[PDB]
Amino acid sequence: KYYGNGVHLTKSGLSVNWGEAFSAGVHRLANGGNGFW
Repeated sequence: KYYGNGVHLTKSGLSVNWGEAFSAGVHRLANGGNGFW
C-alpha cells in the first residue's frame, strides 16, 4: 500500500497512521510468544 512517499502521510494523519500500524502489529505479537497449540 504505497500511498505516497510518506511526507503527505505525516501531515495527513501521522497519528492515525502509526496507531493503525500498531493495532495490526499487536496481533502478531500475541500470536508468537506463547501458545498452547
